[PDB]
Order: sequence, then structure tokens, then C-alpha cells
Amino acid sequence: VYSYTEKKRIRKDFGKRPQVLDVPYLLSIQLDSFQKFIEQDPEGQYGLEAAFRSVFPIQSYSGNSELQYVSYRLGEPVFDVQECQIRGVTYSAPLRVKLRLVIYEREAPEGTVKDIKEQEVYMGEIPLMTDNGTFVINGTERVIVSQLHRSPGVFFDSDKGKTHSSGKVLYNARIIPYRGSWLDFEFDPKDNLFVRIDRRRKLPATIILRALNYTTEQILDLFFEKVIFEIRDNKLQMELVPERLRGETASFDIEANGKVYVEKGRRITARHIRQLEKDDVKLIEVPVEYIAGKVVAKDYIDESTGELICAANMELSLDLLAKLSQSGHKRIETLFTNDLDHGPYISETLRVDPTNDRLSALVEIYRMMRPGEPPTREAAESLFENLFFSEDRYDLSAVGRMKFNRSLLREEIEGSGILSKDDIIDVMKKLIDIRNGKGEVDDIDHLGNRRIRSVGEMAENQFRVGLVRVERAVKERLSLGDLDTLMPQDMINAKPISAAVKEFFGSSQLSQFMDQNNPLSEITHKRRISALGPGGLTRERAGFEVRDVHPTHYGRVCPIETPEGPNIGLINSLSVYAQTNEYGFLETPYRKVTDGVVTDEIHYLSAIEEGNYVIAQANSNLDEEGHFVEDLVTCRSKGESSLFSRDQVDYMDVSTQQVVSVGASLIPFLEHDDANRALMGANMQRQAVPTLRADKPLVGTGMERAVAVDSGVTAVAKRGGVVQYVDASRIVIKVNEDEMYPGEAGIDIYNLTKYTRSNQNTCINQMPCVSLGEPVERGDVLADGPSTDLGELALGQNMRVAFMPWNGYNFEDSILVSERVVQEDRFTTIHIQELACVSRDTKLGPEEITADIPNVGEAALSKLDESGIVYIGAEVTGGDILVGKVTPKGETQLTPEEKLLRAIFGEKASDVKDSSLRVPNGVSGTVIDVQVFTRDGVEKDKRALEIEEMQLKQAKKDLSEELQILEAGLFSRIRAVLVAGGVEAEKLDKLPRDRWLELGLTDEEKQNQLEQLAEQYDELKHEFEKKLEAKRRKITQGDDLAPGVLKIVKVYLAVKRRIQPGDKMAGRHGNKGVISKINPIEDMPYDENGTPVDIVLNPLGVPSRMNIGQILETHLGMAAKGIGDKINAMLKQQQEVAKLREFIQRAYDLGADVRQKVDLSTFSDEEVMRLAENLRKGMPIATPVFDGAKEAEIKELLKLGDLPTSGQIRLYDGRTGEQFERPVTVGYMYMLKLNHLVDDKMHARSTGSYSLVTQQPLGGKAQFGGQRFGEMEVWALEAYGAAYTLQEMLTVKSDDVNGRTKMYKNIVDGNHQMEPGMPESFNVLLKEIRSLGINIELED
Amino acid sequence: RERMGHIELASPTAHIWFLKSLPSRIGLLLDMPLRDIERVLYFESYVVI
Amino acid sequence: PPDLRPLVPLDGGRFATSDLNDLYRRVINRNNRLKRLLDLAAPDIIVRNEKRMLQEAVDALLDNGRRGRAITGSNKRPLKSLADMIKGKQGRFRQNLLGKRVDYSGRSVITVGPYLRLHQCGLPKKMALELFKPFIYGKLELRGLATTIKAAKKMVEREEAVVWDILDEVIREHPVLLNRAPTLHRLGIQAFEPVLIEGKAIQLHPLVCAAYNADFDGDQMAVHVPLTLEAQLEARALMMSTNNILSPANGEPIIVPSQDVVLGLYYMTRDCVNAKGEGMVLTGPKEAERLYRSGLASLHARVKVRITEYEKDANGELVAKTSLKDTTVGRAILWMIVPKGLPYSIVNQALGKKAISKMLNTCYRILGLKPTVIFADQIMYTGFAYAARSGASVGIDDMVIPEKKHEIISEAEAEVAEIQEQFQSGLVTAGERYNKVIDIWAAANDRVSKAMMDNLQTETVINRDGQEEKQVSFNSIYMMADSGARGSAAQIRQLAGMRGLMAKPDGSIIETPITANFREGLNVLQYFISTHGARKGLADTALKTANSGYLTRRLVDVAQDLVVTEDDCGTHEGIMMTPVIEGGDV
DNA sequence: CCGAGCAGCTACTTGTGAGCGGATA
DNA sequence: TATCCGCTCACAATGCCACACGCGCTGCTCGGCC
Ligand SMILES: [Mg+2]
Repeated sequence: VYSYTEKKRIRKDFGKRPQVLDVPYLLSIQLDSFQKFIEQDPEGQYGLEAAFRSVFPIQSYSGNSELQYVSYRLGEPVFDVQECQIRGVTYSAPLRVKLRLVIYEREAPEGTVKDIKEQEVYMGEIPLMTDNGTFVINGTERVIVSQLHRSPGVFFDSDKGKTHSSGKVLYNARIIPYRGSWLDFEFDPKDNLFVRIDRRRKLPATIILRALNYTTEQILDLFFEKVIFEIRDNKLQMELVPERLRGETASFDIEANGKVYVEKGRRITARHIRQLEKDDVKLIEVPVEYIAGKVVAKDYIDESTGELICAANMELSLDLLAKLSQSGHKRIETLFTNDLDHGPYISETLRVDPTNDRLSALVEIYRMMRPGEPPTREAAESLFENLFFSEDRYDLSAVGRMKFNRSLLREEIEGSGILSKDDIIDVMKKLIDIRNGKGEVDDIDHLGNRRIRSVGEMAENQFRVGLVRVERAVKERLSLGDLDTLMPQDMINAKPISAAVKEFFGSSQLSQFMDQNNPLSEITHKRRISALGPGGLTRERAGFEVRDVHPTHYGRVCPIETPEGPNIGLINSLSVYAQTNEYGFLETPYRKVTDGVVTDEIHYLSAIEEGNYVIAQANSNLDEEGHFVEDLVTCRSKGESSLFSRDQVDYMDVSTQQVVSVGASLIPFLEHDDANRALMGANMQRQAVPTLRADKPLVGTGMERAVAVDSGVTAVAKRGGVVQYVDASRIVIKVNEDEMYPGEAGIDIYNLTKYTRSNQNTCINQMPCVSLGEPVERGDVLADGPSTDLGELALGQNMRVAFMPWNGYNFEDSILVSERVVQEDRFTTIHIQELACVSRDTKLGPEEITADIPNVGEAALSKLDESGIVYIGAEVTGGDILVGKVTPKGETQLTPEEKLLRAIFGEKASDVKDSSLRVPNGVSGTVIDVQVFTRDGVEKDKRALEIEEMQLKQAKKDLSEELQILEAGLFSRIRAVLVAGGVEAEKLDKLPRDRWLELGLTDEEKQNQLEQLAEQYDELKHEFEKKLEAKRRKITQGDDLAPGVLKIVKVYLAVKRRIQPGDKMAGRHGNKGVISKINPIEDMPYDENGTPVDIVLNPLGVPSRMNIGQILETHLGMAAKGIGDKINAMLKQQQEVAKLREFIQRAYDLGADVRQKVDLSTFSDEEVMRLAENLRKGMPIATPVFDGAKEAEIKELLKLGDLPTSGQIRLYDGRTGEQFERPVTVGYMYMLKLNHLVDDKMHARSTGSYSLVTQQPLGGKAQFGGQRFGEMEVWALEAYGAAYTLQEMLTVKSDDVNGRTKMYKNIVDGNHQMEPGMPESFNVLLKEIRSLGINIELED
Repeated sequence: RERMGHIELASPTAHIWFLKSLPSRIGLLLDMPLRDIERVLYFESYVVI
Repeated sequence: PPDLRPLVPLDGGRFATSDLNDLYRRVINRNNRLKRLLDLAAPDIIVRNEKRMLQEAVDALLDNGRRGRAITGSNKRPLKSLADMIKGKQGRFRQNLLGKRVDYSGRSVITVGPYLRLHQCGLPKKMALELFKPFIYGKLELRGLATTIKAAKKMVEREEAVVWDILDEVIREHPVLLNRAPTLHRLGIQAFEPVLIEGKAIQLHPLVCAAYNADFDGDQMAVHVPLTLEAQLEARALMMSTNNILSPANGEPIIVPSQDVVLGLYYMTRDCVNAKGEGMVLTGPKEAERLYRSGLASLHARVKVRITEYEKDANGELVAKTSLKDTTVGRAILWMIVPKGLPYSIVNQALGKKAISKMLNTCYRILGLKPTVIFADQIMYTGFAYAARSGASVGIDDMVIPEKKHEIISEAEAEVAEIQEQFQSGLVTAGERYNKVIDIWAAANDRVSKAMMDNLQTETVINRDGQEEKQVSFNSIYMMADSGARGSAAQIRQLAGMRGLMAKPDGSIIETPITANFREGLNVLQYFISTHGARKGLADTALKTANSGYLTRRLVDVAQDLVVTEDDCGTHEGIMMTPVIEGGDV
């Protein structure tokens, strides 16, 4: 079974890996993200409930007045997406929130609140994305890319090498919340520990530790262990465990139980440890000079004198030892210090701790946070408790707590948003351990540590940023509001939140309009992951670590799709089968592998769980029953390829395309190309321009059937039905009986979009590709959009290409083209440019768009209409006034009598200024559409009336089609009900029943049914009239433009630009070039059969830049064309359908054990002829990214046709007419015309305008400006001689306000001699320095 | 292009370039640490004369 | 000054103002407020705070952001002060004093011009018209064609048939300056005589763009007009392409031929063992060219011809000697191009890149500069022509896979397997295992590369009245590689043979090599490791060109403070130059 | 009261060099 | 008290080109010898 569009023209496929997971929705990421944004979710989960329940409710300053939040709702969009595009307003929706003001009387803290005010209030509008994941803010379609940043949680960086130049590696722990204040623990070059709060002063960690009501003994018991020294008869015996002395030398005779164990000066070895553990002894004998090196743990108080003998973190001395012995403390707890197990880091941080108690710690940390402002202890504590433990300024999200609990090896993964003392204790212990040697650092180059945020999360963040401002506003407004004086509507304003969301969608480092030039760019732009913007690094401050791609990027992000230039690696494209995890990570599907069989199920593994299991090779030769043909298999354990067994593996790749992007999967024979060429090709395919007539690519990849369908460029069938009405503008389909709704249903209508300007000055047009009466299925394509062909992506065009030098015209990378290409309307494209004319309201009278243009003849005004706008279809090549804008300059109050008089008699209209808008000098073409928007109040000109009347006629045509269908059904029903009165029906109801429903007899049932049907009829008519009136009021409603404008006029100039020497064209393997010189058809080389070649590339570009696959593709292309040729030879000569069917079967049954297995005997024996007709142009061939056709398959496919097997054919010269030796290869290659047309690059200026800040010539191509003589150009010129040349290039041609005029006057008078003068910008610098307190002066 | 005017400041002020040169001119000329000169400049302390 | 302050009437009641205007206005506001407070006898603390605020305002006007608090005026962006209008890459020095935009300039995408001579270049018609409008006006006023400037301007706008000849006359000997966007050395800007061409692209000579480092994949270059007699004479005298044949860095010529011409000449001179007309005799190179173009003989075949060479004696004499040589028809045909001074031993070679470069070097050394330009031009012409007539083409069957590559790969696999067995036996540790795997894979890669080379050289046997006469391989990819045209040894090794070893992020070498090539299919993980290793080298240049530009700017700033101002200093001290022999031999 | 212009609603760069305490003999 | 060491702050980080876009709303304060 195959789809209906596949029955039109099924594409031959190769490959031997039967895929198990189909291609998912290419735009599922942003669609699912925005679906998670706007929806009623309980438990305050992602979207909008979290932002509300986190901020709301709000309470006054103990005023018993609370504002509760119940729910929210999104109203219907006030304008459709098409209406928003044609008008320019945003495709947004209202946000009505039902709030609850519960204010209660005084003298009752928890008194039962009464006089509840439950009210729905509107607060700003939010932009809704279309079915394609695009936002329409101001006419254009803006897409929000997903941002890759650091996952909230904890990280452990290892600063080595140059860091501190001391040869000591430091380890710094960073706690980064999702929203709040950071935390950073680190070590000095010494063994000191310090902490900082958001890049503040480096201060010790014991102070912030004791800030949370922590004493010294508690900290010491938490961090370090306890060594017990007992006061025995003498020698102060000590407990011993043979594992704590591992690695130390014996400074004394370690002997116990009357038996020597370790001698003085013997390092305790592992055998010594085993010997000391065999007897299991604890108490030994230790000298007096050994205790002096240790240090007491806790503060031991005296009971005789009531004083302190010794404090913590103070090394013991002999006098202190005698004191503590005479005090009576038998058990003395000391620290266990060992550089290999427990490095002393808290002891030093303790002895550098200036403050001891909790209160001075708080005031010191307050002084460290805020300069000065010395509070008391209770006033300072507010800051320390509000910065790290308040849920309003610390917002560790669910993924943050998850990563935090996973990093510290904790079972539970849930928690709160605020921190806790035990968490800080644990992270400090982890830092100490990772310094001691136990534990490894967490690299930043790991997808498990890099979190991806979608448009929904950024929108929620900005919503919260606005909500905190509105919260402060409503809190300061609630300071005076009392009971029974205000509804919960006036205290809330739309301003902050609405503006916040609007600016987040309008102007940001992520808010950009989509590059609407081809569906491939549309898909690769929405699946684009950036590292810039807020919360991400900058390209100017990025190291060689974020640019490099990790082995953890396998299947989660493409490694070959990257914009080469200023940001390499920072901007990537998501993988094909990559999905967004619930927590916000990159998940990749994998097939679960059991002992012997690989079950056809999928598990979406995360980034952290990759190293735990092992993944099997994607293209590993596998046997039946989910087995491997070989015992050993190529796998990867932890980002390292290796060789494993057939049973140790646990997971397999789902397919072979998940490693590349969707923009890279369309590169045929990608496995035969280098990484650099593949990157340059996949990037250039993004810049394809839609040709005038699309055409199927021969050497395809199979994925093309998805991009052109999964996107929103083509007309997809929402309900499969029968074609009713085919037209270039609209397509009307009749829904099948089953798919049709059982009530108030009808037929579907798709309004195709005609030639309209895109976001890159390209034409976007949809062409119907269905026939009348042809049944279509649901999801099938109906109309091919730009660069599409029967539901298949088709960017460029296939051409006959040879590879041989031709008189150096393909010198380095230049492309040679025959006149046959440009003559056949092949690469000619359409460019649509928008020109705006605004009638701004100024003083002295507003502007007019009339047609009375004085100081000019009729030739320049012959293209203007009665209203003052150029006609629809009026060509223009030079500067010509296409809209009659005039503005009054002096006295207003020009009487209408004298106004019409000036148009007939009298003098000219004075107060005009001739400020009309004309087309710039250099652009040509024919205007195809004019747009006008009039503010409510200004007189609508008759052209706007005509435009709205035309669109109303269109909408009325649709509504009348619907109404006539419903009325035909209803009249069939009335015929079915009055059949009882048959003779009068057939007599006086054949012609006149359509207007004479009035009948009557036999009341009981006939009157009942007739009345029911008449009621249905009048209700239907009234409903359709209501729909028509609503549409009229909608399309006639004037849109707002700006404060101080009357009307805005827009025109669209469409120019057809053909290929010419100077254009940039490229294949699909990074072989770019420029058309060197168009050639006559006779001069181009031709084969011994007479078919001339179209494109003659340079074969020398293949070896160095290793893109060989194209050649293969070329070969395959030839084979494809060959088959088509045969079909043409079978179509021109009238052949029976049996021979054609057998030939197509033999072609599709190529001997490669492919997974296609299509049969021709199942077709209708009629669509076979249509399919063959759709194959005479060639045989479309699909090719997986890595399972492509081998050499032998292409060889046998070529030998199927009459083409030579070697792929190289003898070629004759077009000029000399002789045979080229060394038979050149030739085939059919798919090429692309890049969006770098020469007509927008060539530019020149003799003498134009000059800047006002300094008298220097402008540049650019839009304005008539020259080029910039760069500083390196000045260096190269002064490296030469040319002193006069530099002096003229600097001031005489650019800056001399009085020299360039003199030089021009001399040149036009035949005088080639210059005058130095003085550069004006130098005087500008003199004035600027003089504007300062610095005096600059020229001497004699 | 060349005619200039002026502003008669009621209070004579310091030139930030000569005060934030690192080393600043006044910081070396007046043999006074830049911290104290900045303290005097922003009116949070006094200097005797 | 007021007009020096940017303030232009924007669309509507709003005006596009400067950042200095807000500064000056705030300064004036606070000054007026302070003057008011001083008259009302305000409290000491109030006037103190007012003086502090006025000080803040004036120091922000002087240099905003230096005090510590970068105030914003609009858009929440740092405001522009007077110091900001001088410093950085946006002050007057970097933007409006050193490099300024010039008039009479243009810009366009480049394209290959293979017919124009070395000293000239192409130029679009509309471009040339727009550049030389004043010269056209002057020449129109000269003849009895245009009385005033308005008539000439209208005729130029209309572009009558009487103005094209004027444009051809004004660009008869008026050179222009071609300039690449990134300028590195003196050759970043050159002078060329323009010839008018109907089109929108700039036709460029193929032998000069190599100096420009300008490929034809869409590079746009700029054009400038000298506009002065001194200027035109300087551009014709110094900045001309003919006057710059040796790079200022090294004495090696910068006019070295590119890949196309050298491939054509290599194919022309690469002789086979048997072809059409092997063993015959030819009188002169003209008869050889006649016999070749007639098709009665091949292009490369050992033939005994007679050459008439010329040798330069001690004085300016050119002695002539006629002798019979045994050379290929290609060399004999190419001999009609070289001037008389050069001997025949320079053509009787395979004529690779190094060979043709040293040939041009010897030509410039013996014959000077005047004939060297036309010699190189004729070299390029003949190379293009014969490379076109040759039919060089790369194909799938052209790249051959070594038949014994499979057994070598299997032997290396057995070796790494027994090494892993030894490691599992506990005898060898992990580091020595890694080293013994890396070196074994390197030896296997060297063996398979030597095999691929000696295989690409063989299977070229042709019967010349005998049984087998194995010769130099005529494979197209080998012709493009061995001749040094475009392909190197390592490139073709990665192409046909195994790619070898790759790298990991830190810089080490992975223990699993890429046992596949490009012609054969590449595994998914192999291609992943390949692109991982290649992205590093790709981003390398993209990040490093910035440091290169900064270094160039620093170096030129340290430079340009000295010129040759004396003819002799009159000292005797110097440096003792010695050939360094550290490390290797020398 | 009127009009005109202007204000509130931060942290993966790293390295280099210079300056300012600061603590150790 | 001199003097090396550690912490803090100023300054730098190609070049070109091409396209597109932007600085709002309510609120506050100053404007004026005919
Ligand atoms: Mg280039």
C-alpha cells in the first residue's frame, strides 16, 4: 500500500536497512513547545500556571486583602493569519484571567474573608504561532530559535595550566540556579577555601557556613573525622585503625599488645595493614611529640576554673596538653589530617575566619554584598535569608533540582526551588573530595550539562519579568485601596507585561524573521539551536571548547551543519530524530537489544545515560531474528568507538540518518564527501532561490517527500475527498461521506497564495497539481508551493553536466553554461520588492495622495491612476513617480472651489513640495499588487474601496459556494419530504420550486415537516448573511498605523531576473562557482549522438576539495536520465502498456536487495500511463545518507539502459568539431542558484551625496554611494609609491569640501591637475578635540 | 562648521581624563592617592587648605 | 558646532538626534538648577549634592562609562560620549581619518577572463560608464557633440550610439585599480588597463588572482579610478601588474601558473611509449603543429625533430644552433612559444608546477621583464587551449582501489586483536597497548598508501611493436596529482586509500582508525569522527584570522615610521650570518 | 490651562600590563 | 622600612560586503520684554 501522491510518481529507492521509526514531525519541537505554553495545566506545571502560582497570590502589608488567581483563558484571534499578513497587525490572542480579590476587615488575621470580588480582567495579548511554528508580529513571520545554555544545578571546573602560573590545579564548584543568585566555591593557590556570591569579593567559606546557625564543633564533626586520644597512665594512648595510616611513615615504634608491629621509620604498607587488621587491635602507645602535630576538634571547657583550656583549630602544645590532662578530660577528639585522604582545607579557612559568631558573620557578609550600610544583626539577616532561601529571588526549577540531586548521588530527584544548609554542606564536601582525588570534574562540553530551552520557556521567563513589575505596581497601589472602593480591574494595567512580551517577540537576539526563500531553509531555521542571546556566551568571547563537537553529540545534534564564519559551532541544527526531553534535555531514540533478538521498540535515551549502556553501529551488518551476522560488532561504550561481542551490546541505532541534520540528509552520497565540503554544501542549499518552474531532483534521498509535506509550504489535505473545483487561485474539495461531519458540514476550500513578497525579496507561489474528479486522500498534497513538485522538495534543477576544462573558462571554480539553459527559462527567478509610501500627519496641513503633480509633464504621470496610485500591471524601469504624495508647506485653508479651480484654471498648486515617492534609480520591473491602509477617520480613496470590494467578492464567492451546497442539500431533502404530494410536485415544481416553497395540505405531518424545513432554510440564510456581514465589517475595519499618520500605501514591484555571467551557482557537495561566460549552443561540446551538454564544470576541483560523491551522483543522474530516455523512446513510439509495465517493473526490481519492493501489477493499468508520462523527464532515485547505492548497483542500473557502463562517453568539440581524447565523464547533476545574484552586487558611483556629520561620500548599493578605501588598502598604497595617488584618494576625491568641486570642474574642462586644500574631517577632529579641555593648534 | 560657543559652569569641575588616566595627572602631580581625590570629587569627605 | 552634532528631521514630528545632544542638555539643565539653588541660599548639603550631580553630568559628557556607571539615554544602551567618538574602531581615526570612503569607485563580483592579456583586465560597460562620467562629459564638450553639461548628461542617460565610442576612447590608455576586500600585501591593489565588456561582472586575469588569493566562488572586488595625470602615470609605472612579478617577501615569482595551465602542459609533454606517428621525423615545430592539428599524429609521442635554438653569448649576441633532438610532439609544439634566449633543456621535461615555475624564473633572469610578460601570456593561452582540447576528466573508474588493501587491513586487524589478547593476558598495560596499536596502525597506513601509489602508477602497459612497455601512468587523477596542479600526495591518499588516524577533542589520536576511503562507502561512526576532527581545523582559520588582522595592524603601526632617506651610513658593523644546522642536517 | 520635550517602567574571554595595598625580612 | 607577592582595574580582541529591523506609554517638567 502506498499514498496517492506516491502513485502519481513513485521514486526508486536504494538501501538495505529496513527502518523501524518513521520520520517524525520536523517542526514538532516548536509546535510541542508552544502547545506546552498555552494550556490549562494543574499542579502549576510548565506554561502559564507556574508563572502565576509562583507570583500570585499577592497580599498587602498585613491588610487582610489578598488577590487570588483562579484560571486564564485565550480569546479567539481578532484576525486570521492571512488577514494579519495582508494588514500587518499581530496574530495574537487576548488573555482573560479570572482573578479573585478577597479583602477582609481588620482585627482578624485569619478571619473568614467576605465580600469576595471574582472578576475576569484582560491583561495584554500574547502572539500565537501558526500551524508551522511561526509568529506574525508586524506582517512578517518571525521564528524563535531554541537556546542552548548551562543547565541549572552544580558544576565542578578544573582550572589548570596557565591558571595562577603556579603549577597547581584548582577545583571550583559553581551552583547556578535557574533564576536567582549564583554561588561559587573555590581554592586559592594555597590550601585555603573561599566562597563568593555572584562574582563578589573572595571571602572564606566558614563565615557563610556558620551564618546558618552553625558552630565550630558542628562544622568539624561534619567535615572531618574524629581521632580519640585517651588519658591513660602515661603516653596518652590513641585508638588505631590500619586504614587511616595508609601512606604515612612511622615516626615512632607502633607496637601493641606486647608485640612489635611497625618500627620507627617504616612506611605502613598494605601487608602491614593486613597484619594490623589480623589481630584487630585499637589501643597503641604513642609518644608526646606526636600529639603536638595534631589539633583539637571541639572546645573543651574547664570545670575547676570555668574557663577554656584550648579552642578549636589551634595546634596543641606541651603546656596545653598538661592543662587538658589536669582538667580531667580523658577522651580528647582531634582531627584526622592526611594529605592523601583528608586534605586540611577547613582548618586554614577557619584560622583566616575573622568572625566567630553568627551575627558578625551576617553583618560582614552584608558589608561584602552591599558597600557600607552597616545594619544590626537582625537587619542584616534579611538579606542573607532573602537572597538564597526565598522563593522569589531563587528559582531552581525542576530540572535544576534534578541535576543537583543527580550530581550529589542522591536517590530522590525532587525538592524545592530554594537551597538548604545540607545541600551547601554536601557540595562543599564534594569539592573537598574532588580536590583530594576522589571524584572527577564535570566538563562543560557535555550535552548532559547543557540544557536546551524552547520558545515556551523564554516566553514564560519574559512573562515573569513583566509580572514582577506589575506585581510591584499592584503592591504599591494596594497600599491605599480599602474595602468597597475598587474592583480588581483598575489596579492592573496592561502596559508592563504586554510591552514585555511584545518586545521579547519583536526585537531580541532570538526574535528574527524567517528566511522565507525555500522549505529547506524554513525547516532548518526552526530546528536551529543557538548559544547567543541572554544566558549564553558571546561569539567574541568563546573558546575552542564550545566550538568543538563532542562524541556525546551523536544523534542529538548534527555535527556537519554549521554556518561557517563568525560563529562556528555556536549555531547548530537539531538531529532528525532528536526530541526535547520533559526536563529540557536532548533525547535520542534507540532500539532495545535483548540477548539474541533486537525487539522493534524504541527508548528515548538521554545524554547522561549514554555512557552507562553501549550503542550498536547504525549500518552494522545484521542477520534475521534481530541477530548480527558477525560475533564481533562495532560499538561505542563512552564516546569511544570499539569492538564488542554480540551479547554485550544493549542498544542499537534506530536508523542511519539520525546523525545528520534534515538540511544535511538531502545531500546524496554524503558518505563519499569530506566534512568541509558537506558543511559548505548543506549551508549553500539553505540559500536556494525558487526557480520559475520547479522540477523533481533526480538523485534524491527519500527525505524530500517529508520536508515539502511536513512543512506548511504546500497545500495538505485535511480531509481526503473528491476534487470538486480546480483553479489557480482556489481549490474546492468535496469531503467523503465517512470523513464528513454528521452535522452542519460541507466542502473544504484551500485559498492558494499567489505571487506575494517573502521575507527575502523572493516570490512564493503555489501551483495546483490535481485534476477534476481525481480523488485525494487525507494528508496528500494538492498544490505545490515554491520549489516543490508533487509533494517533493525541488530547490534547483537537473542539468547535463560534463567535467573538462574549456579554454580556462572554468579556471578555479567558475561555471560554464550553455545558451540552451538561459533560453529554456531554466534559472530565471522572480524578485518582489516592497516600497512603502506613508501619509504622515504634520502641521500646516496633512499630506495628500492626489494625482495633481505640478512642475512635471504628463509622460511621468501617464502611469498614475485617477486616485494617485500607479496601475496594477504598469511597468517601470527608471525613476518614475508611482504615487502622488504632496505636502503643504505654507498657508493652509485652500478652498475646495479654488482647489478644483487649480486643477482646471489658474496657477499650479503651490503647497505641494512634490514630495511624492518614486522608484529608486536602478530597479526595474512591473508592479503586481498595491496595498493601502487607512486609519479610522481619513477618507478612504476609491482604490482602497476597489481592493476591499474585490476581496469581499472573493469571500462572498466562497460563502455562496457553501450556501449553494447547503441549499442544494436542503432542497433535495424537501423534495424527499413532499414526494407524497407527487403529481403537483412534478407538475408545478420542476422549474419554479427553487423560489415557491409555499405549499400546504394535510396539516398533521405535512405542515410540521414543511415548517421545520422552512425554519432550517431561513436560519441557514440568516446565518450566512451574518457571516457575510461579519466578514464585511472585518475587512472594512481600518487598522491603526502610527500616531500621526493618515494612510500608508505599499506597492510590490516584481522583476524577472535571468541567469547572467556574475551569478553564483553550486551543486549539493560544496562545489560553488560563478558563471564565467554564457556560450552559444554551437560552441558548447556535444556527444556523438547530438545532445549538447549544458554545464561544463572543472574536474580539477574534485581532488583537493574532497567532494567525490557528486561525481557518483552525476553518474547516477545519467543513469536516471537514461531510464527516462528509454521511457521517452517508449512514449514517442506508441507502445502497448504491457511492454511499458514490464520495463518499469524491471527498473524497480534492480538487483540490490532494496527495501522498496514495489510492484506494477497492483496498479489500475491506467495510472501506469500517467506515471510513465511523469517519468519521461527521468527516473527519480532515492538514496539514504549512509545506505546509498554502491558502485556495482549504479553500474548495473547504467547497463540496464543503453548507456555505457564506464560512465565516461566520447565527446565532440563544439568549435573544432573533432573528437576529445580521454573520454570525459558526463551525467545529470542537480544544481542550485544561490541567493547572491550579481544585479544586487554590482554598484558604482561617480559623485553622489555626502554625509552631514562629515563631508564624506556614502557607500552601499541602496543609496548612490561608492566604496570604502580600507586601512589595509592605505597600507598597501603607501607600501608602493603613489604619494600623489594616496593624497588624491584621501582628500581630493572624498573629503575636500572645496577640492572635489574644483577637481570636477577641471576634469570636465580637460584639466587633469589637483589641489590639496585640507580634509574637512581633519578640521572636524580639531573641533572635537577643541570641544574637550584640550587645545590643539596648527603652527606657522 | 567652525564657530563654537561655551557654557559658563557655576561650579568649576574636574576633567575626568586627567583624573582617570592610570596614572592620573593630578594623582601624581598633587602627590595624593587617587582614592582621596575621588573622595573629594564626589563630595563624601573634606580636604583642608 | 551645531551641525557637527547629528540632528536630522526624521519621518514625522520625531527627529534623529545624537547622543551628545542629551548629554549637553542634561549638563545645561543641572547647571541651571545649580545656579538657581545658589541664588535661593539652598542648604549646604543640597548644593553639595547638586555640585556632585553636575560633576557626574560633566564627566559623563567628557567620557561616559569611565566613572563606573554607564548611563543610558535610550534603548537601555550605553550612551556615546566625546571620548567614544575618537577611540576604538568607530572613532574619527579608525573610521574618518585613516580610511575614508572615496568617490569614483565601484564594486562587483569577479569572473574569469582567459582571453585578456596580463597587463589588461575586463570591465563592465555600465560600470565603466558610471565611473568615467566627467571624462565623458569633457570629451563630449571637446567635440561638436555637446555644448553644455546638461546635453551631455542627457545623452549619457539616454546612452546614444554616439557615446560608446567616446567611452572606448577615454579608456584607451586610462588604467584603473583593482582591489581585494582583505588586503595583506602590496599586491592587494593592482593596476590594469580596462577593456569594455557587455555584462555585470569584472573579468579578471587568471594568473594574477593567485596573488590576490581570490577564488571565483563569489568573491567581490572593488575598482578605483586614478583621476590625475600623476596618478595615471604612477599606476602605469609602479602599480601595474607587469611591474609586479616578484613578491616583496621572497624573490620567488608571484606569477607562478595555476592548476589548469600546468595540467594542460603536463598532458602535452607527458610522453607515452606508442602513439600515432611514433618514430617519424619532423623538420620544425610548425610542421609538428600542422601534423598534430591534421589528426595524422597524436599529441605525445617520441619523435626525432630538428630544433633551432639560440644561446646568449657573453655580449648581447644570440648565437643560433640547429640540432636534431628526440622529444615528444607536445614539447616541440610548445617550443614555438618560448623566446629565443631559453635553451631547449627547459622544455624537454614533464613540465610540472616546479618545472614551469623555474622555467619562468630562468626566462625572467636571462631575458629580463619585457618578453617575460608576453611569454607567460602565451603560456597561459596555449595551456588553456590544449587543456580544453585534451579532455581531462575524473571518473569513478579513474580512482582505483588497491587489490591487496583487503589483506593488509585484515592483517592489521589480526595484529590489533592479538595485542588486545596480550592486554587481556595482563602482560601489557593500557598505555603500551595504546602505543603498540597506534604505531601498528600507522605502519599499516604507510603500507597501504605506498600500495595505492604503486598501484596508481601501474596497469599502464601499451604494446609498441612488442609485448609490454609499462610506462608512466596516464590516469587523470594521477595527472592532476603528480603534476602538482591541484592534488597532493596526502589528499589523494585520503581519497583512494584509507583516511588513516583521526583526532579527539583534547588533541590525542583515537585508537580506532578510519579503515575506509571516499570512493568506497564510509561508516557512520567513521564519518562522525572525521567531521569531529575537521570542524576543529575549520573553526581554526575562522577564529585565527582576527588575531592575524590584529597582528598585521600592530606590525604596521610599529612600522611606517622609517623610510630610505640616506644613500649610505658609513659604518662597518653588522651581523654574522651563518647557515643554521640545528636539529637535522641543515 | 496649553504645549513641548524628556524620564522610569551583571556573571564561560583570556591575556597583558599597570597600579595599590600587604605582609615578611 | 625596603621589597616581592597577591588582589584589582584599564585595554585589546581582523577586515570588508550584502540584507533586514528599530527610539513606546503614561507621566512629569519647563516654555515664553508685549
Ligand atoms: Mg572565496
